[PDB]
Amino acid sequence: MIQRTPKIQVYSRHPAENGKSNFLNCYVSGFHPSDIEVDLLKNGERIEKVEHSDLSFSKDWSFYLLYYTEFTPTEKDEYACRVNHVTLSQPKIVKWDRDM
Amino acid sequence: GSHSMRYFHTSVSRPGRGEPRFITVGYVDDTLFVRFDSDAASPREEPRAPWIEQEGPEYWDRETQICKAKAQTDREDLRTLLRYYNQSEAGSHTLQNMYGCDVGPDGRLLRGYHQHAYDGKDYIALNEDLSSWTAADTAAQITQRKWEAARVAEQLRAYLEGECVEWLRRYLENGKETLQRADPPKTHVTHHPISDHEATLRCWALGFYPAEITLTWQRDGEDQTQDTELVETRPAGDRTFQKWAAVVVPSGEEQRYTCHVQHEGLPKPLTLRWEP
Amino acid sequence: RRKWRRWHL
Ligand SMILES: [Mn+2]
Repeated sequence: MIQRTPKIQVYSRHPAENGKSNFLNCYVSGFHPSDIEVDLLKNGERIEKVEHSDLSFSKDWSFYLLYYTEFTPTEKDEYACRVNHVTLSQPKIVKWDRDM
Repeated sequence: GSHSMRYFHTSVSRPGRGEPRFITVGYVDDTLFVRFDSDAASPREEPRAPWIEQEGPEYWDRETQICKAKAQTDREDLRTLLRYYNQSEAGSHTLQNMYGCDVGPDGRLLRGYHQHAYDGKDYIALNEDLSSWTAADTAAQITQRKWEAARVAEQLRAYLEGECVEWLRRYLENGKETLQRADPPKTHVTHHPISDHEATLRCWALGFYPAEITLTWQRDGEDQTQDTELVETRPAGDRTFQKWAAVVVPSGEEQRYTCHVQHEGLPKPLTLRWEP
Repeated sequence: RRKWRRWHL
């Protein structure tokens, strides 16, 4: 059976301003099958009560999901998204970079 | 001015772990408006946009009834698909269906859709004629024979030319504040040194609706679509979308490059440059 | 709104 590994972007809802409340998003897309595990990380530690969208799919049948939570960026605090999926041999971590 | 309505459905079997997970969502354009998830405690279809909330109790009962019956049909069909492909009962499999309609500016049907996939591949699709089928393999041809004997295509055609278009038109009117408003992208170019020899110019588009957009870099008027890194359009989480396009340029040559933005919320397409 | 009818594979 043909599997497809997820694309991953992690980014902010609004432009990042230190001290200003925002949302941290992790968008996972283009994957099959649908089972997937996603965590948001603050300094390497899982943020609790992260929300997500309901499973839907694109024209080519591949799935997408948005994970998100409120956060306040600062210059020191590090944020990231950890993704696991059957196509990955270990969880993939993508760091938040405010210029992307 | 042209619009769509789509219902998406996914059933995923999970042997040893109960009945298949069933999730379905409905969209008008790129706006989510309903959802059902079989794993909620007392599952009901729930509103997700303000303009559907005014539908009365009878609307929500009928939708929920449809959602529960679709789930049970999918459950049986998953068992059927194991027979058709001579598969074991041991693994998890996926059944997807999308259906819906497109309308033009004057509200007439432009196109109808009804299509299935098994395990991420095309299974059977209603053709654009709404009267004939494309089966992807000999398994789907068994479904096709059954559906031709029961005149399913004719039944789907009546739904798609009638209720689909009529209800899409109602939603567009009740939601005209949002559904009939395009938000243009907010745009700018940033500059990111790679080395003393070159730097990345990134052209940003933020806060736009709908999702459809074109972002391109040129260099002295010539498109750069082998050197452009273009990310997938992504949800901001507040109805809008984001996108960017990036090119690596030699130091000092930044003013040869222009970014070109097309989106339906803009009067004219934009032309942007790095402005130190 | 959703279609009422549906048919087994
Ligand atoms: Mn050098």
